[PDB]
Amino acid sequence: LRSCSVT
Amino acid sequence: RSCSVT
Amino acid sequence: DREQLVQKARLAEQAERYDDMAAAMKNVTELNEPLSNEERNLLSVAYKNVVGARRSSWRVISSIEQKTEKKIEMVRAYREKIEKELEAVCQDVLSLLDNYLIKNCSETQYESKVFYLKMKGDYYRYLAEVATGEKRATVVESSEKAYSEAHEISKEHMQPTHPIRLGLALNYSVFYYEIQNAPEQACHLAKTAFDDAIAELDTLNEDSYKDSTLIMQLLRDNLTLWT
Amino acid sequence: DREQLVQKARLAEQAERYDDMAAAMKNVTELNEPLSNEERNLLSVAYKNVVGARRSSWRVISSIEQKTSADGNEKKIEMVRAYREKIEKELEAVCQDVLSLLDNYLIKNCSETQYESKVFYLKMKGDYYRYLAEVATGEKRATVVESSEKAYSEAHEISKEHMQPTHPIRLGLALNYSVFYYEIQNAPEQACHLAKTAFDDAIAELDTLNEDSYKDSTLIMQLLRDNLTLWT
Ligand SMILES: OC(C(F)(F)F)C(F)(F)F
Ligand SMILES: OC(C(F)(F)F)C(F)(F)F
Ligand SMILES: OC(C(F)(F)F)C(F)(F)F
Repeated sequence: LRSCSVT
Repeated sequence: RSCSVT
Repeated sequence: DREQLVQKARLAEQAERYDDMAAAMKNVTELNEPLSNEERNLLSVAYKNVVGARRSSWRVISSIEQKTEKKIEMVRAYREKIEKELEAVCQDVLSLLDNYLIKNCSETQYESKVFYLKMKGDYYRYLAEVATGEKRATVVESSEKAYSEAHEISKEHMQPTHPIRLGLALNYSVFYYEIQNAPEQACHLAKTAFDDAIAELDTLNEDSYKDSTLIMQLLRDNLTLWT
Repeated sequence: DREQLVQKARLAEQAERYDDMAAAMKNVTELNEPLSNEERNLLSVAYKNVVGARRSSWRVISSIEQKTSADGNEKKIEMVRAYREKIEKELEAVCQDVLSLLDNYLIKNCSETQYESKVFYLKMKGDYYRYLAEVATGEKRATVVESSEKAYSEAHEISKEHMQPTHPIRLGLALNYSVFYYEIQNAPEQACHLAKTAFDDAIAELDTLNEDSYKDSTLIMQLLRDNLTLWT
């Protein structure tokens, strides 16, 4: 996975 | 709609 | 460097940058040599995605315009902006077809001849989708003329199970149904193509069985939709 | 007319033409009038999609470049490198446009009491400097990294003082700020501390969730937990 930002 | 070549 | 332009088109496809992919394959085409089957497919995939994005946007805006006064005139102007973009894409493809691709077919490269003439019919059909009045009648005639030329070559030289012959029948029948509003002609063309390909389905290998049955499913789905 | 530029941006979004959508909202912003909550979202959605398309392409190209470099064909290596640079130039031009709009219109026209707008726009400023840092190297990277942290830090102090912990803008700022710590600054402990504090602060006031904040806030709470689960 990767780090998630505001979607 | 009708389908054409995909 | 031809091989590098092809790599750039592959790279653009993975990056989902289809305008870049089309620019690369347009550059390959302008080298004025016959395209390999690999290059032919990259060119077709590129422009299909480029024009397809405009067709999808046009259909959204056109539905909004119908389903929806100061806002209406803005919607009509935005639709025309999209139309001008779509028409410029088709102009580039049709110029590639008439100046390089159809021209560079040898006398007996009938597969490529049908492929490119069908493509010519396709892109005039996309022009007709967004045209009205006398301008529409002109590109409708051009689309029919290209499909008809492809059809005569395909009947003479290709077997009914050939995916390009089947795909020509599919798109030509869509032209009849959606553009000419001639559902009887559309139904006859699609049914004849489906039935004539049924004969030699047992003869196909695993790969050809998949490609041909895929288009036969689309023909069948259209026929049930139309009836 | 302004109402026609905004309706054109709404049209462009429905047609998934985000370049057009950003151009329309850029024009609305340059009218030097404040943006409504909806117009603010239209502007954010447009540029997020425009810059997001380049970020997505950049990641794929960068992954292909690594495999290509190992195989050692110098012509192919140089082709992929030049294509990455082309996308990097496009991404940097998008970021500069947004940042110019933020510094010259959006942040500037915020009154002393428009805390929510100030946090939103300063968070946006930290975001687009973070996107620049993602593709920058060397001294150009340290500069945009320092500008990203300055904008996030100011946004955080305003948000802590004036906004509820479950507000989606406060939660979203904490999420993106913690991503900045982890991915850009490589400071996992700082990243985890900020995300965990914002998460618990909001959970403690879950009963304050309204029908207009529930979906947005709980989505960001889930993402904070997902990042925390990944980083630990
Ligand atoms: O296998 C034939 C096919 F393809 F189904 F038409 C048969 F007609 F024999 F069933
Ligand atoms: O919300 C708390 C936290 F911060 F997630 F640990 C608790 F675990 F207590 F729920
Ligand atoms: O769900 C976690 C818990 F359990 F609340 F600590 C997290 F901290 F990640 F939110």
